[PDB]
Amino acid sequence: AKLNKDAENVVKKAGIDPNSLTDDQIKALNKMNFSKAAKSGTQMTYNDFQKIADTLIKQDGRYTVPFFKASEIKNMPAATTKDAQTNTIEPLDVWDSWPVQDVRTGQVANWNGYQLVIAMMGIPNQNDNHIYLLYNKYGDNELSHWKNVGPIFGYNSTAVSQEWSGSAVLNSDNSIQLFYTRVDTSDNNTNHQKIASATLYLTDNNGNVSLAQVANDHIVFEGDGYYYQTYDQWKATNKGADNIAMRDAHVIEDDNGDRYLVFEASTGLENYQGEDQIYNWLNYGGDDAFNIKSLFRILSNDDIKSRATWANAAIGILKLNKDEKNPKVAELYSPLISAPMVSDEIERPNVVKLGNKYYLFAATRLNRGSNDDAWMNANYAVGDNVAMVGYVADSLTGSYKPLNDSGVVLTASVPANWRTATYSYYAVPVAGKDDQVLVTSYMTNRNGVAGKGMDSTWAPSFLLQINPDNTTTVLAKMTNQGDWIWDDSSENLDMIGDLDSAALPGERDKPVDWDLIGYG
Ligand SMILES: OC[C@H]1O[C@](O)(CO)[C@@H](O)[C@@H]1O
Ligand SMILES: [Ca+2]
Ligand SMILES: [Ca+2]
Repeated sequence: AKLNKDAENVVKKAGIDPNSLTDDQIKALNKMNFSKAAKSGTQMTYNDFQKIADTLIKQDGRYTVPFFKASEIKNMPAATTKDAQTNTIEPLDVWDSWPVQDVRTGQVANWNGYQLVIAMMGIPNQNDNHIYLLYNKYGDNELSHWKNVGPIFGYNSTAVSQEWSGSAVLNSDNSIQLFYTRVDTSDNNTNHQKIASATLYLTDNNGNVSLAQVANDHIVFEGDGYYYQTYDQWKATNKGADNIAMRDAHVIEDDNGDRYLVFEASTGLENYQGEDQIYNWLNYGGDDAFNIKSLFRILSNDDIKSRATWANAAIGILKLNKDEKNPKVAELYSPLISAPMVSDEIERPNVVKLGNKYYLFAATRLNRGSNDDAWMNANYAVGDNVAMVGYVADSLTGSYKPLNDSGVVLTASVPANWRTATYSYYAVPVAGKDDQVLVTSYMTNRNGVAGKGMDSTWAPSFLLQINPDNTTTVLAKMTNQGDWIWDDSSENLDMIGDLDSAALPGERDKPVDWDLIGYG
């Protein structure tokens, strides 16, 4: 019935009369740990997440993904191809994709006059998660000119061993070092994820690129238990509320010759998920009134309490050894970003060097966050809850600080079941500029949610201005679908839509897809 002095201090700083509190509220407040020491890097706080959501709800043009003219959007021809699992030619969903990049600068690599992209594809509504190599003439702006070489790990594949996202760069001899996620589903169909690497040797014969050989395929890392959550840790306590993530490895080398992977994971025992996290003041990150209001809200609702108990998404970093073609872990670090209490999924981490700063971007679905009100309000306002977040550091393993106050960079602008819905935003540098990136993404959500034969395809790309004061601004500068290389000739202002033209006829009267957007 009686507050400790720390708790009475914050209550009073908050303008709350201590007498107004219940016995349960006092008990909650007396458990609060007020230590301000950071454990797993810079945190996305409960306050940050709330602000990201508020920004999405405001639909402010500085951050909204631009409207795309829905009438211009088409399936990717190269996504009609021989399927890795059925061995039959099918119209596939294509989603997460990444270009072969220069390991230092991030620029889309020119390989013998070609640009190369690696992409997740599969038959809508099947478990069919494999990666395919794609190519086009360097600088070419036509979606339909892209060509599918085929599944990197071959035909006769199955759902028992899958490939999820990662990254790709050129080695010294112009072979390709692929980083990807090896997913083994033999332990009761669980998505046992592992960061893996292999070397791709290609050949160039009369306008066609072929995959000659996949060499050195091996597991690089799958978690240590202290910095990053292991499969065994997740399996031990999972009753269905805990996410598992060890994926989306992004390779980057700095000017000291050190090569690193920046990847998606969860924290380990360094700062682990648990109900205790609801009682760490550091996680809240607002003023006293906000923090107290937030604590009571979390404890008032079983689903928010549960999400908070299980949330501990991390963007990890490790240093590799020197061996380009057979990378192994040389050193592990604490997470660059973590979201204990706040979110259990932050995806596709990406580092772009611009000038002498390192910009760390990532995609996230706010409905993987603990604050149900915030993301259910996002859904109600826009029909979706996706975002790109961003941070910036002066060195690769340095302290990352959020952009635009809260870390918000892009916010959803259309309902998740529309043709022009986007996700898996991936920023790529622009030749000759240190203050813009080109944002790529996949368009149309998977598995036919936008209707008959509306496959996931490549979005038109758009420019994002990076300002020197750790802010960003979306530009009204757009390409054709599937353009990875911005230049003067790449602009197609005809692809720009507005509120009205972002929908195909009928889409406005279409029912909500609730499994897609979530509901607390
Ligand atoms: O399909 C799995 C892939 O999709 C993502 O969740 C984003 O769409 C990535 O984190 C992962 O590599
Ligand atoms: Ca978790
Ligand atoms: Ca282009």
